[PDB]
Amino acid sequence: MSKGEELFTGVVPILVELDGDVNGHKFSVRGEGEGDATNGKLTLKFICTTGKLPVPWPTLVTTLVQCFSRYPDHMKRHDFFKSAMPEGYVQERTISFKDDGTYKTRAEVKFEGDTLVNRIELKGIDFKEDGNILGHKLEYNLRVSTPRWERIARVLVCLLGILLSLYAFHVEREHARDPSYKALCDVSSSISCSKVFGSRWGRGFGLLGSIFGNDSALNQPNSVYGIVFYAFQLLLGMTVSAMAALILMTTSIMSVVGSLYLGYILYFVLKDLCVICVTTYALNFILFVLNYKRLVYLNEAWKQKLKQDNSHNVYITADKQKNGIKANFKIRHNVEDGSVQLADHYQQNTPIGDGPVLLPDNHYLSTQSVLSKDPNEKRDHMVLLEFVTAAGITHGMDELYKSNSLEVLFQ
Repeated sequence: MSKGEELFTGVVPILVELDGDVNGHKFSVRGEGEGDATNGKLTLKFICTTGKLPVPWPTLVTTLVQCFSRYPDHMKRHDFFKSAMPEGYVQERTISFKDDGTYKTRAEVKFEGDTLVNRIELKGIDFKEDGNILGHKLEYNLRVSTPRWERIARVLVCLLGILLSLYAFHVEREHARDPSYKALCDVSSSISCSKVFGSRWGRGFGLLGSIFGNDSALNQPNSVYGIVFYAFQLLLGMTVSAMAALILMTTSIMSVVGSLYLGYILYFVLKDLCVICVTTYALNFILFVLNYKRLVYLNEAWKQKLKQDNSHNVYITADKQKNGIKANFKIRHNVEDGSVQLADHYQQNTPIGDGPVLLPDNHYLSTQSVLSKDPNEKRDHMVLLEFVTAAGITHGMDELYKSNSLEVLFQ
């Protein structure tokens, strides 16, 4: 929609000019290149014209032109950025670096003749002298350490496991000893009904009692081990380390052998059915497969660089009171020593001119960046290849996990 879109049917030259001040350090960045909105492709080179850069280049990527995003024709009536052209738009951001300082940025994005120009003023405040930013301790990339689907699958499986363990604990404590529980399970099929709760295997899995004192603290009902195991798996899956991966693998192998044991008991030596038990066995198997996939990825991702995702979603909503849009998103910068530096982006865009702009339904941009160097360039510089495509809106269920309403929850 809109006339402005007709301006992006071919290759458009790009100029970017940034003046910045971070903790009093002043600097200038100049960038040139070209953009292809039909492919959602940006090809740019930036040089610091004032000597060395005081902040890491990856922290400047989001500041240094979303009108080159590829909008599928279905989503074309949701493209605010092209509809504001050629008069363009003002883009303002606040970027909070966790446990560190803040960027405030204001930019005008507009056409000057043939060139799309992005003119930026940036101020950084309250940055630590030995933090990850002024310390230059961020990796030179914008990658995603673990694939996004594995992260969401892991959190979902662990959350369900914690809830099922809590429910099993509740049933053990407040239901399993009543005689009406027996009477009603003998005549009704319920998810709460199982013969293992009030059984030898309900505490410590049947073993590890009489291997320990059998009244010890280490011999707990199985739901306690469940809560502990799933919470531990979640909290350590947050971390991406070889150590963490080994520990998760070992615990998952223990969980699968324990599930085989208790399932053998369930089918043969305590003939019944326990829906809660079978569900947790399926969850343990899934976590096992996810931990194995994480180790395989850790070892073979270098080969599989050629097909890594590495996309970051920027969530856009309409802002009718200002005739513009707002957006939020989080960038996780990887730190050399293995930790992560979080950057919370808050963004608003308002049109510069007076013309019909498109106010969108909620959606997101999926953005992939490749950062490199020019070996001919002696100045402090960054080469940037960007791929940006809009998503989040379809009619069909087969790609429902792509919808904005589900993606927003996992960021």
